[PDB]
Amino acid sequence: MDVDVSTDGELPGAAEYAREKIGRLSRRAHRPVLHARVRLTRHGDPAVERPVIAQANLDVNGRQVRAQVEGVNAREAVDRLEARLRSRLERIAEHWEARRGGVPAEAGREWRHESEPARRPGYFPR
Amino acid sequence: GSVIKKRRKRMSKKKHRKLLRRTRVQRRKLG
Amino acid sequence: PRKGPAPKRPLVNDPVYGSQLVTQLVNKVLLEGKKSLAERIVYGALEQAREKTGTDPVVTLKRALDNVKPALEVRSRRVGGATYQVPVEVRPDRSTTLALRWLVNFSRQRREKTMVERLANEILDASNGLGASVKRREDTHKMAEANRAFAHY
Amino acid sequence: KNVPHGAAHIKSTFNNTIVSITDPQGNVIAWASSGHVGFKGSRKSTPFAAQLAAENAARKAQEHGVKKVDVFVKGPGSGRETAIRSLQAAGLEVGTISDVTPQPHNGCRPPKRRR
Amino acid sequence: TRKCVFCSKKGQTIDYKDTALLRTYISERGKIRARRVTGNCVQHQRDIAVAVKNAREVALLPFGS
RNA sequence: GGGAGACUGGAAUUCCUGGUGUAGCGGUGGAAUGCGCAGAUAUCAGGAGGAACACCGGUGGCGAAGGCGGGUCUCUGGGCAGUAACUGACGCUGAGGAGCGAAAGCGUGGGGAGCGAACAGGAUUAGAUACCCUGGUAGUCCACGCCGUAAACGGUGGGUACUAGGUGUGGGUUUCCUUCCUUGGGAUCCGUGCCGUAGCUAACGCAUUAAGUACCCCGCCUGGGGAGUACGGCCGCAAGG
Repeated sequence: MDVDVSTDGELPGAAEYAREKIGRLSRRAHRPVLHARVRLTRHGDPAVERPVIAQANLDVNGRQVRAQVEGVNAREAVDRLEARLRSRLERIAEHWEARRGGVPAEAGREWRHESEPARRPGYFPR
Repeated sequence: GSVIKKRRKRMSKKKHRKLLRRTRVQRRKLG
Repeated sequence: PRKGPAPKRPLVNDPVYGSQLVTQLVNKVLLEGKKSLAERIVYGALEQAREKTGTDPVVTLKRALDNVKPALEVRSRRVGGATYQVPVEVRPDRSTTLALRWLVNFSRQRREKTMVERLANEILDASNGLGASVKRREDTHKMAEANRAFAHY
Repeated sequence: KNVPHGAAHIKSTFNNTIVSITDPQGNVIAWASSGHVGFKGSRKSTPFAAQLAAENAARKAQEHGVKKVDVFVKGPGSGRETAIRSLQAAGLEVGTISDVTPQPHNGCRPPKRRR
Repeated sequence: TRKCVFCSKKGQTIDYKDTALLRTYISERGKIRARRVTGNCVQHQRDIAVAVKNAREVALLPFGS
């Protein structure tokens, strides 16, 4: 997994840490990752309690996955971003194991939006 | 009542039972 | 098409042949709005067919259309959270559209050095039942038949 | 042999259907299965496969001299009506329809529920 | 709804010997008919069910023909 | 269908034997392990065995609670109604204590069809110590004993008296429409539901089966974790309580 990091201003070593942390998420993605971008920014105002902002974007086989966090320094922001991305990838899975509980089951028990409608005869049962 | 309290109690109970299982022979030999 | 069907465009009859089908054909071969070139191509192909066989071109064009017109097609259907290739009956208009599109495309990938010649050869072989469009109808019917188990929904 | 009157047994489960034309004494003279007519896996639980199996079995009974048959349907409904219709349509006269599905009087434990 | 033909002053006694009196109370499959369809009282329904079971036990009624 | 014992019935599953009979069967969202070609699955006849008792059968009955329905017989407990013959306050509660107490589990001896923790493969998955599939041992069953816990819940201790009604349903006595066939209707006693006043409650709701109005007795609570844990003790074969 190849990641490009577009930082700004002063954030020494943030790029390497972010690359190494984010690149570990490829195995979690159930489909090949086409692109991955990370941006690190810092807030100019000292009054901001969490100045560093980290954002990510992954192209998981055409599905866009993005997250954004805030932290007090580069390392914390990158770690929180990794956590958020992992959660998103978990919720995105869409393979069989991820949609086996949502497929309608039974015959008459339970009803869902895509549940098969019951077949009805022309004449009333009586 | 929320099931959260039941969850806390059950985790404490499960951990204690695991601890008891892990040291059965040691307790028998010391007692 | 969420709120209902949309009206169809009533295209006019052709002047030099008086048939709906040739206008449909010229609109199928039309590219970039150069309608005059499309009409020249279609008329040239019809005249080539008339010269080769010696009879009216519209009758052989209709014969080719009937030879390549499909009747059964396959569409992916999602019923109860599962997708399958379900054979579906084809309406007459969609069958004519599919036949014309197949004819035009398969003539576009012929090897007769000119689109008029390619089109004429394709329509002639479709009339005689040897075109690649005829073949394509054969495989589409075969695929529709091979999935007949799913026709119940 | 020559068996003019016989019995047809149709077993329609949730993933297959088996037809066996039977001499009234219980001997089987011709049988066709859903997987015997070219279907496999989930494909053979379809009513079309039931129709094909019924027609194949009906023919294999017909050259044996079977002209009139009575059916004994059985199992959860998958292609039972289709199978009977295909039996009739293949040149076989269907006398009587009887549903003989084994119904326990609360004996033996069913397997645990799937999830 | 309907009438408990046994609570009446002419209510015939329920026995496992009289087969026809029970045959009128079982469906064509040989199953015992429900109380709401039959309409008799709870005690008579119990008497009928017990009589049907007893008759089955002595091969007077089929076990679900 | 309150409990205990003995005997006994039929359907179905499995297995075994013998016919007919062929090339698949089985399983899934889709498949594969698996079974079969040494004759499977299917169909028919016969046989063996174990377990659970379709319809009746319900928000219906019984039991202090756990719980209890295939049939018959034997032994046995409680409840309700009416008469009010009898005794004449003999009542209520109950610390400790004793007994009973689902399932799982434990001991000894049998039994073992189906199901099935553990365990094996197959599949899904990034990974599957899982869900799904094929097998499958303890166990589930019986006899005799241990254990003594449960969302053992109505999350509502027991007794008593009083406080609008309406409407289902189970058991029993009775007056009048009266055909007296009929849930005819009423009255009454004992249950079991629903809806609803007053009242109560933080609210939700409860509401003559009170969570209302009061009296008697018992159990328990005193912020959350640490912790129903350590230590000591008692009980238990152990698990553990």
